[PDB]
This record gives sequence, C-alpha cells and structure tokens, in this order.
Amino acid sequence: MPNLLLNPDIHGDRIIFVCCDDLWEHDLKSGSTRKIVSNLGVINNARFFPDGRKIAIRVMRGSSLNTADLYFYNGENGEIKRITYFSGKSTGRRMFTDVAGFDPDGNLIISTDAMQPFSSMTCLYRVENDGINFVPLNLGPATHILFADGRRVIGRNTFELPHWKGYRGGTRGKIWIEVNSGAFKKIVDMSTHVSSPVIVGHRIYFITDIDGFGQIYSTDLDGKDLRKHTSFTDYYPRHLNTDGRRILFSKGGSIYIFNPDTEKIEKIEIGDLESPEDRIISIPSKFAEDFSPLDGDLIAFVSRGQAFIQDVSGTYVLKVPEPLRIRYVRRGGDTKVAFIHGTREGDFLGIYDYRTGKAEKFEENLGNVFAMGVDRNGKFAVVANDRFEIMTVDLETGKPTVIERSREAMITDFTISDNSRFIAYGFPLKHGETDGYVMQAIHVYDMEGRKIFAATTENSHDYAPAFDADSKNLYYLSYRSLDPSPDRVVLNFSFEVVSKPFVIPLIPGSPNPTKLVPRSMTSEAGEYDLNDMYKRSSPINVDPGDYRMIIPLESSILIYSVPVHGEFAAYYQGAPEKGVLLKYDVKTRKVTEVKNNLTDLRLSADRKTVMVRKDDGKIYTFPLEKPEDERTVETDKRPLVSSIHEEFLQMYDEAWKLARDNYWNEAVAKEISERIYEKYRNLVPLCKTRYDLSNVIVEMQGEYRTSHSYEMGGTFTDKDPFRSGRIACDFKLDGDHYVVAKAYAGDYSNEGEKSPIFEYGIDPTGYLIEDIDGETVGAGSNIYRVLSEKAGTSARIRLSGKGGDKRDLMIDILDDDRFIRYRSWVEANRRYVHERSKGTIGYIHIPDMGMMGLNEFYRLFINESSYQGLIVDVRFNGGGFVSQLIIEKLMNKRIGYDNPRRGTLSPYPTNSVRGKIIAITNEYAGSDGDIFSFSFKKLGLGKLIGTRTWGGVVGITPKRRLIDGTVLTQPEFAFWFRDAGFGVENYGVDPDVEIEYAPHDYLSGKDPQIDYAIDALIEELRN
Amino acid sequence: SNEGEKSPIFEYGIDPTGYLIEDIDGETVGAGSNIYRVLSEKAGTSARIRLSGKGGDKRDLMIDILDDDRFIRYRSWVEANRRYVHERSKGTIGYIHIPDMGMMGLNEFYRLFINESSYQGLIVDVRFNGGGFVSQLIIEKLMNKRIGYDNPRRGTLSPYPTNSVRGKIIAITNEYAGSDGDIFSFSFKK
Amino acid sequence: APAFDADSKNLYYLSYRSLDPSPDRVVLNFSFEVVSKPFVIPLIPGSPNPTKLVPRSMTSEAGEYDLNDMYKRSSPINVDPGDYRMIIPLESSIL
Amino acid sequence: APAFDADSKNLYYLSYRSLDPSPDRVVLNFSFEVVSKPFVIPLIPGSPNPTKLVPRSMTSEAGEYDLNDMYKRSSPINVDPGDYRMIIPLESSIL
Amino acid sequence: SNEGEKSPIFEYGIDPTGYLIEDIDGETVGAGSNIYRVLSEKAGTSARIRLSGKGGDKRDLMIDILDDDRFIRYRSWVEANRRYVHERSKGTIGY
Repeated sequence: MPNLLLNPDIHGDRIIFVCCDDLWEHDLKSGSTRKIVSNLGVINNARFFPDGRKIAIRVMRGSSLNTADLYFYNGENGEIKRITYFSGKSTGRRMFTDVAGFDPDGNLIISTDAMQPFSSMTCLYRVENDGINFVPLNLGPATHILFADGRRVIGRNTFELPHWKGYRGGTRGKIWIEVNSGAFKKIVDMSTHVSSPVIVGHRIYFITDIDGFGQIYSTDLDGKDLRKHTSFTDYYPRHLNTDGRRILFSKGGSIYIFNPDTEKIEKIEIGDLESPEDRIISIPSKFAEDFSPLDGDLIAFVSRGQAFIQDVSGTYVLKVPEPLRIRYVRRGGDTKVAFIHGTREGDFLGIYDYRTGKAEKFEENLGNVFAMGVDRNGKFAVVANDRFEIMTVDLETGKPTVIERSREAMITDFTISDNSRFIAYGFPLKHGETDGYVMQAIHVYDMEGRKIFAATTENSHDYAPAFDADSKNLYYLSYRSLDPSPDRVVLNFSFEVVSKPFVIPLIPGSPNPTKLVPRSMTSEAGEYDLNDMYKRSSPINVDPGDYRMIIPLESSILIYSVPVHGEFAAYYQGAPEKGVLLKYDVKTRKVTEVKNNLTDLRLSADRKTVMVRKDDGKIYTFPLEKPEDERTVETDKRPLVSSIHEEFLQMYDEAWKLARDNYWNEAVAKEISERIYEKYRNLVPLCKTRYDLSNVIVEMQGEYRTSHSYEMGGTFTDKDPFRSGRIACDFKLDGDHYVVAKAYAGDYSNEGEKSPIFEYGIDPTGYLIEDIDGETVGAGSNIYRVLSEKAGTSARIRLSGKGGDKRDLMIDILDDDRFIRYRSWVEANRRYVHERSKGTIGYIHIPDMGMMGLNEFYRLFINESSYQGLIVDVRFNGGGFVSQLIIEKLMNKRIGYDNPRRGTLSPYPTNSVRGKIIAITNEYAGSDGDIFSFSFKKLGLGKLIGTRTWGGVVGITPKRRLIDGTVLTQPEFAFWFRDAGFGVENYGVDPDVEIEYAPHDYLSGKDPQIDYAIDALIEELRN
Repeated sequence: SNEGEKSPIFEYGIDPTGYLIEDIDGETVGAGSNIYRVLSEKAGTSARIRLSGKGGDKRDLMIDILDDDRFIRYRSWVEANRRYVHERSKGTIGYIHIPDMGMMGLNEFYRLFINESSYQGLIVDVRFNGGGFVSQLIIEKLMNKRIGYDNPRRGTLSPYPTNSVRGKIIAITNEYAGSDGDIFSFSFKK
Repeated sequence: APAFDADSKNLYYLSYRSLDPSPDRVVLNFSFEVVSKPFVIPLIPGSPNPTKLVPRSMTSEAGEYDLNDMYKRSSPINVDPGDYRMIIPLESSIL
Repeated sequence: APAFDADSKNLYYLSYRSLDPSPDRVVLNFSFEVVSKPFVIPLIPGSPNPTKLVPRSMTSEAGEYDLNDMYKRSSPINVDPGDYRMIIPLESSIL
Repeated sequence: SNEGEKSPIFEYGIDPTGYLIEDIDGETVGAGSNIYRVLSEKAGTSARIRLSGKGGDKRDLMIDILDDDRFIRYRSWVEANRRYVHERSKGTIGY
C-alpha cells in the first residue's frame, strides 16, 4: 500500500516531500525516509533555504483550506515556528501566500496578496527578523523570483495548473529577466502555460505542455534555444525544484530526479510510508442533507451518503441498510420509506421498511435524479431527472412511466393529490429555441385516463402547486402581479413584490373557496373536469409579496414568505435566504406570523407536523396546530461511521461521472472520460487524506482542457482557519518601533472603507505604534502576531506622533481589510484620473461581474458618467454574470436635455454617458470579464487598453456536491460570439492597444495602463 | 391566469358569450328594464345573475359586480392584437403594447417583452400612450444587440444579452401618444 | 434626515450608501432596494460613536467642538440596512 | 405504593432503593434523605418501559400476560430521586 | 429491582446468556467484525440488536448501549459473593 508522494525539493542528497499532508525527508545516501513535521494542517509546499539548514513551509488551515500562512522548520534543533500572520486567502487553483525564492544574501522572498486590493496581486516581499518586518520588492505581481548573475528572474503566474491542461489564455505563466539594473525584458512567452521555473547553470528549466502533454523544457537566460528533455506519457510532471545542480519533481505520485548534465531521469525508491486508520467517525450534522418527517413523530435524514430513521432526540437511531450514496429519503408508508440510491451507473429507486428491516431496490435506472416524492397511499413515487422528465414509478413493480418531458429545464416542482389521482407540476417551456426567458406553467396529470391538462397559461412563472386535503382545489403561486418598486439610488425599477397565490376549483361551477360565497347561494355538485381549468383560476386576497410555498388547510392557508433583501451575503458568503411562515385566516382574511428566521420547511404527509431549518442552522419540528411546542432535532448523539478508501473510491467515480455528464460538448465527453478513467482511478488507492484525493481528482478534471473545472468546499482538515488582525494600515519597522507607513481610506462617509482609527479624529499616518493591550510591539515584538491574537475584538492601542501628541484608543481589530484596501485603491485612481485629465475625465472600476461588481459600478457611475470622457477599468475583474447589465448602461446615447425654469439641465437618458469611453483590462480579467472585454470592442463603445484576458468562457451551474460537501464544477455552458464563435475560450480577448505593465513599471511607481487610457482620451477629446 | 383580466363569470367555468341575461338579484332586465342601471345599483357587491344559454342550459350565479372594467378591456385588446400579429405573421412576429410611460407602461411592456422579444421581428405599439417618464428605460432595452449565445450540455440556447430583441423592430404611434410618449417616438427613429 | 441628540454632541443622519443589490423576480435585473443606513458624527473629536457602547473608563473624554473634517469621523450605527426616512436619537434608544 | 395504568399493562411503584447520602450540617453524619424513585414493570414480556418512549415501529408488540420473573424486567422512570409517597400513571403524564 | 445493576437486555424479558449476537444496527459482528468497536460507535444511544438463541428463538431489540458498566459488574460481584456465603454457610453467615 504505497502513498501518493508530491511537491518535492532537493539539497545535496537530501530530498523533502509531502506525504499525507505532512512533510517528509529522504536521504538518497542512506535511503532512509522520516517525517520531519506534521499536525500543522495541510502542507503543500516546502523549500530548503540556500544553506539547507532551515526550511520554509506553506500550510493551509480551515475545513476547506481557505486560509494559509508560512512556517520555518529548523532541522538543527527541530524548532518549528510560524512566520506570517496574514491568513492569506487560498483556493486549490490559486494557493497564494507562498515562498517565491531566496535572494543572494539568502533571505526569504515571499509572494502574497495579503495586503493588496486583489488576490491576483501577489506581491514580493523580503522577510526579515522571521516575520517582524516585510520589505516590498515593488516588482509587481509574481509567483517566483530567481537570481542569476546578479540579475532577477521574475516568473509571473508560474504556478501549476493541473485543472486546465492546454491552457493558452492571457493568464499563462510567462518569464521576465532584468537586463539593466532596473530594466526588464520578457524572455519566455509561449502559447502555453509555463510553470515551476528553475535555474541550473545558465539555463532556465520549466514545465509546459506545448506539445500536447506535460514535459520539462529549458532555455538560456535570454529565452532562446528551447529544449525538450522529457517525453512523459503517463502523468504530467509538477513542482520542479533544484539546489543548483540536480532537479527534483513529482509525477503520478512518485518523486523523480532529473540530471541536467546527463539528461537522465531517475525515480526515487521510497516505498510505504504511512497508512492511517481507514475506519473514520464524522459528525452527522456537518454533512446533513434531506431532513424529512415520518409517521410516529420519527424523522429521516441523509448525511455523507448514508440515510437514517430516528426519533427527534437522536437516541433511537436506525441506519438504512444500503451502501454508499442514498441521495433522497421520503415517507413511504406507516413504517416504510422510499429512497434514491446512486451508483456509477445512475440512480435507482428503493424501499425500506424500518419495522421489519426488509429493504428492496428496483433495477430501473432512473438516470440522474434530483427530486422524489411518494403518494400518500404509497402506491407510486414521482421522480424528476436531468433528462427533464417527470415520471411515476410503481412502488410494487418498480415500473416507471414518463408523464412528460420538458426541453428547457428539470421538472422538480411537483405535488400529488391526497387521493393519489392528480399530479401537478411546474412545466418549464419556451415559445422558441432562442428565447431569453424560460416560462413555467403548471400542468396536471390525471392518473385516470393518463392525460395532461394545462392549469395555467404559458405567459409567466407559475409554481409551488398544492392540492387541498379533499382534492377539490389546486392552489399555486405566480409571479404575475406586476407592480414596479423604485431603485433608491439609480433611476431604475424592478419587480420585487409580485408574487401572488391563486386557486383553481377542479369541479366547474364551484367557486374560489377563499371567496366565502355562501354555500346556499351556490349550485354544488359536478364531477371532476380538468379542461380549460386555467379559465377558472382565481387569486386569493393576499397582498403580493415574495412567496415560495402555499399550504391550504381547513380554515387557513400557510404561506412561506421571503422579505426583500440584498444578495451580497448569499452570493459571496453562502448566507442562507431568510423566510417567515405566514398564516392567512380565510374567514377574516387576517395574516399573522407563525415562525420567522427560517431557511427551509418540510410538511408532514398528513399536514400535522412541520419541520424547519432556521438561520441558526439547526432543525426543528413542531405541531402545525401549536407551533409553540417546538423541538430541536438532534442528530449527533450517534457518530457517522465510514471507510476512507470506500468513500474516496465513491467520490472519484462521482467526480468522474459528473465531469462527463455535464461537459458542454457531449460528443467529446464520451471520448475524454473513457480515456482518463483508469489512469486516475488507479491513483485513488494511494490517497490517504482528502488533500491526496484532491490532487488526483483535479488532475483528471484538467484532462477536459476547458476552463471552470473547479473543486470547492469539502473538509480537508479539522484545523481552525488561520487568523489575521487588521486595522487597514501598513507597517514599517523604523529602528526599534513600528510606524504607520500608510492608513487606508476610500469614501470616508461610506461604511467599512477606512482604518477604524479615523473614527477617533486622527489620521494615524506617520504615527508610531507603542503597544497593543499593554504589549509593546516593534523590534523584538511581531505586531502581526499580536494583532492576530486580537482579531475580532477592540484592543487598547497606544500611538505616538512626531511631537508631543500621544493617543490611547480602543480600536476595533478587524479580521480582514481587503475591501478597505480596494476602495482606497479605486478612490486613489479616481483622484489621479481627475488630476491628470484636469477634471475632464471620469473613472469607474468593476472588480467582478457579481453583486460586488454591480455595487461598485453604480457606486461611481452616478458621479463619474458626466465628464467629457470616461475610463472603465475592468482589470482583475473576477467574472460573474452582470456584464450585460453594465454594457446596457454604457450603451446609452445622450440625445437631449430637460431645461428647467430653475436648476440645471437634466440629460436624457439619465443613465447616459456624456462623452468618450475607453476601457482597461488585463490577464486577471476573465469569464464574464472576457465577455465584457470582447463586447466593449464588438459594440464599438470605445477602445480597449491593456493585455489579453484570462480566456475562460465556458460557464458552470453546479447542482450536486460530493458526500463530504465538496462542490465540483463542470464547464457546462459554452459561450459563443457571433463572428468569433467559441474562439474566446482558451485564448481571451486582445485589446486595441496592448500596454504591458512591466516589472520596471512597478519599480518606478507608474501605471502605464491607466496613464495611456488617460492620455489616449485627452487626445480623443481634442476634437 | 393573470389577476383581474376577465369577466368574473369565467370563474364559474363558462364563457357567457351568447348567453341571455334573464335577471339580476331577482329583477328582470331587458326591453323594459335598463341593465346598466341595475348593474350600477349593485356595483361593489355580488349579485345573483340568471343566465340562459342556447339550448336548455341555465345558470344561477353570484357574480362580483365591478366598479370598473377598463383594465380587463385593455388587456383583452392587447391579447387580441397579439394573436392577430402571430397569426398574420405566421408565427414570425411578436407584439408589445405600451399604454403609458408610468408604472402601467413598465408592467405591460415587460409582461409581453419576456414572451415576445424572440420572434424574427417585433412590433412595439405605443398608440394611445399616455406618457410619463420611463421611455428611456424601455428604449435602453430595445437597444440591446444580441451578440452571443450560451450553449448548454442540456436544454436550449440562451441569448446574450438575455434582454435583447432577436430581430427587426417596428413601432406604431398615433395622435393619442404624447409627452414622454412623444419622446419615445422621436428617439425610436433617431 | 439630519438629527442632533438632546445634548447637542452628536449628529445622526441617514444615507443611501449601503449598496447591496436585490434581484427582480420577473426580469433579469437588480436594484438597490434596502440600502438605507443611519450614521453618526461626534461633534467633539476623540469621542466615539455613542451607539458603540465604548466603556467610558476606556475613553479619554473632554475636547472642544471642532466641526473640521467631521466626515472623516463618521461612523455607522449597527442597524440592518432598509429604507429609512427619519432618525430620532433618544437617551437610550433611537427611533 | 403500587399502581396499575388504566390499560392494566404496566405496574408502577416506588422504592427507597436509590441510595445516595446527604451530609448532616452540624455533626459528622450522613443519611438517606432523597432516595425515593419510581419504577415500572411491563406485565407483558418484551414490551418496554413505557416512559422510555421507544418508537412503536421499533418494538415487536403482542405477547400474553406473564407475571413470572417480572422483577427481572423492572425499569426505573427518569424522575429525580426525592421522597415520594404516591404515583399515579396517566395517559401522557405521571402524578 | 435496583437501578443500573443489570444488562439493559433484562428489561426486555430475557436473559441473553448463551445467546448469539448476530448484528448491531444492521452490521454483522463476529469472526471478521469486531463487536467492541461496533459497540464503541454506539455508546450513549439505543441500537437495534439481533440475537439468536439455542433453538428457534430470535430477538430484535432496541438496546441502550451504555458508556460504562463497572457499577453493574461490581454489584454483580458483590451479590455473587453474598449468595456464595449464604450457600457455603448453610444460611448461618451474612456478607
């Protein structure tokens, strides 16, 4: 049982590497292997210092490894020590805050976006006094820095890209070298991505797949004389590292050595190192899914692919006897439950009787199932799959029967009448193939006659169908009550409260039951007649709002309501959507609140019990008759038990099937998936930790050679994330004291855009920081670590000014200050533009195409769109989906003015840009950023300035997570431009004028890209 | 399926077209009894109406007597023009009417825009437009140029921008469109 | 909506500055619906946002009125964003 | 203090068996002050302590009366020890 | 009759002595399945246990899996000595 070895480094005969997230060292001379450091979190990079005495180490913490910092390991005394307290953000595809290289004097040079407004701005800093102080090199963003013959070699974006084989975009790794003490030239710029540069003698060795597979290459210090030294065909090589003589790298889980002298490649024999306990225990609540009420006050829930039946308190628990990946569980009878069991072949329906203990699985492959329900009488189930079909499956014969198939989207919103006769469901549809909007109408399936009837017209979005207990009326919701609500900042309007409930009596002539028409004044009788039932529809007298569920009861109607709210937290922090359960009394039309702070709600079969998940993340149950008697559902009394290797195998198969099933190009998907299956599946057995599995899965993902093949979330370590204390200030160690080199502030009047010290009436710039909470900081006291220990609280800080000014303040020590640094950066650019343009040009920055993007665009658009010219900066734009909404605003042409008796002219449109526009972009702008870039040119809004963009336009919409919570993304939506086709993918968008941002440009403190945009416009504005 | 867009009689499962109205709240209406006056006296309440169909069909229903039905008549006029345009264009042309440039204008524009903007051609009818101030907002939408498409592994093509008209546009106006309605007409051409 | 507190030591007011978009439920659109937030400005430099509840013994009081650069001293009060039209600072509460 | 429930399926009773000493506050001495605890015996073997709330679907019911070795089946009810003199089992509560 | 002095199985009316333990919570225990570990993963909860007796007797019970059983083992020891002393002394000596 061998391990997956990775990311090595070498020094003489000593080789260090990563195994089981820990650091190991192997002496080639003796052949002995020993673990030199563990239990620090997940280590992914280790680098010997020049003299090979000390070792710089990068480690990640946080369940998803989203934070990272650096440590030093002293092999002499076995001393471990943390060096950085930045808690740098990190993702598998961008594991920033790392070792960049070492300088002539042997000092460590780190790369980190810790104190920068953007994660792509990983600057170089020379560490001093083991972290006490960081001196910036000012060479701009870079991943590696080597020193050859007294001149610096800068590797930009040179980290590995296992998730994207064949990358050829604008963000590809390139190499630059100094030619004149402060003058740099780009020497290595190939069509493909260059990673892990190293220097042996006078040759730069690096890795690329320009020939169709990962191989080691090399060039002279001029980037000339390209040579290919390997011809690997099994697994891509990664992580080159050298001591100046021999080169070391990893490939397919094994460590290898490459001798530049002989060009010989030798595998190092290390053998079995560590095989931890396979049988693990996990907290069921941490991987909980599908909570549903059963009869007898019992509950069912799915966790980590296992399903359980238990009493509320979690004292009496029964695990459903079925192997891995039960996706859904639903009440099937008195003591029976129906469930969906997924395998590598697909999903299947099964039944389990927790009383007798009998379990039966049907062989019918239902495809990939995303919704499942069972009729109250337990005779059939209703299933929806990614084939866009809704079907019934006889719970006795297992025989399925497709009811209808949508060609637009899945039919996951359905309900079954209590008498099991009708099935109402939201049917997605479009009038034409290229419609921009998918409508949804409610269809009803009559089991008797097996015929489909339209309950609503196809003009809007109807949903949440629900039958009353007596199966006589069909209630549902629609977003049809159009009424616009005004935007409070921009001249705009949107539909915010247009949700309204409706009902359809199934028996013609029978009135809307909520209308209370006297029974003696209505001619009852009549048989079921589902024809033209949309013509009979009637709304219920409930104010429009934003409803998600309607539950008709004897004398009242429950309605799930979601208050109008901002999207920022959900979009970026996974914050849940908060709702409230409202009760509408039919008799008095009075509405009351039943429960608030909800995020989810399940209803009992008999409508007597309600299960809810609240914003606190806990599950509760309560009688719909007396919501006061609410009980908390407990699930962690009993531990979750599993086998690592069994789960690892199950996960790989699922990650592999998902990548195949959701790849945008079906044709290509079959070939690719079959070609890479075994190759990577074979490495799974070497995996012992979650990280190990990740290296394998990501490599197999990269085989699709398409953008957006990600790995997010999941649990990799039980280590709490690293902490960092910030006050939006930069520090410089001057002598024995720290001095506030810079204090950031964007718009002073906005919330969260300035050092918390400004609220005290002073600008801390040039002030000396004496001590924090009584602890002196400076020469022998790391201020970063101290802030780190105070993060999230207010500590007394003592400041000294140049004179007799001293301050004693209780300052809020933030956990982060990136947004502050960003808004400071933008506002700095804004002033600069106004200054250089002499008040004739305006400036707007767009950080991404999501909610942050909308915020910042308009935040400045309302003040900056009326200058003679306008600069739209989309550099570092992280993508999203609102580019089209911004373009729309930019496209507005000013064609008139309102002339008031008093006041000034009002331009028409109000949202029209007054003059000339120019846009700036770069290699860090991508996805929806690529689209904006391309669009800006295509629609002739103005010139595009900067460098080629990222080149990733194959979108994603993940809808399944692995049993451990991991969210993998598959490039499912390929964007196609008229005239350019799918050409943007894997290339990017070229600007009208390419303006490089060189290492010597950062050294001089000039932004040639913004300078050009400013000048180019001053020229255009002449006439 | 929309709220307040039809004769309240439709909620009883029948189309009253061609039916005879015998009486309202027990009072016979006809040659010797003004039905408009009777309805006026019942406005805002539900009255028992006796209807007779051609044959033996008879109906006795409690009907909500509205104080106004302009909006129902309007939406019906709109839907009629819509079917007519689809029919005469053989399914190639879409239709949208904008009654004014206020909150109603915004409602009706989007009500049909989400369903009518992806035909080969589009008729934007602003006849009788009563004005307001949202002309600029609607123009901004019509100005979107479709320049791309997302291609999914499953499902149909999604146009980009989502809010872009697929093909050719034509606008109809009359002497009853005015104010912001004038500005829209002038801008459409400009 | 500016408003001074009874002792004339702080100036409270409202702003439509807390940008955060809300989604249109029918059309692909977003708009700023709940972006109103109250702020406070102590008229005497060094004095903290009264709603922060900074212990009196941990604050160096005193100071004369100084309306210069008071915008730099501005601080938000911990109320969820919404659509507010008036703020009335009282002794131990705010309407 | 024996007491049968209404359906005559369980026998509830009290016992001074929960030995736990309480300290004298004046002299070095201890005494059993709160050692009374209620118990229950299901008259039908296999049937569980009703107060335990074992899900019905997880219990194999049925069974005829069998008073043999019923002390072996005795089970305590989750009430804090004290000094009880009577127990009255009701439908969903015990006095 | 005391609280906490016997296998929780006695509450179901049978003495598990000589019974075979088939499985616990659906998991088969025995030759290739460590029961000590299975129990460990159930500590503090009630788990369905399947027992087989010598004949046709088979039991399916929700048993309370304790975190400790020392006191039970202890009280069993003491009572065994008690009986032994009575027996060997022919009822003349107490313990």
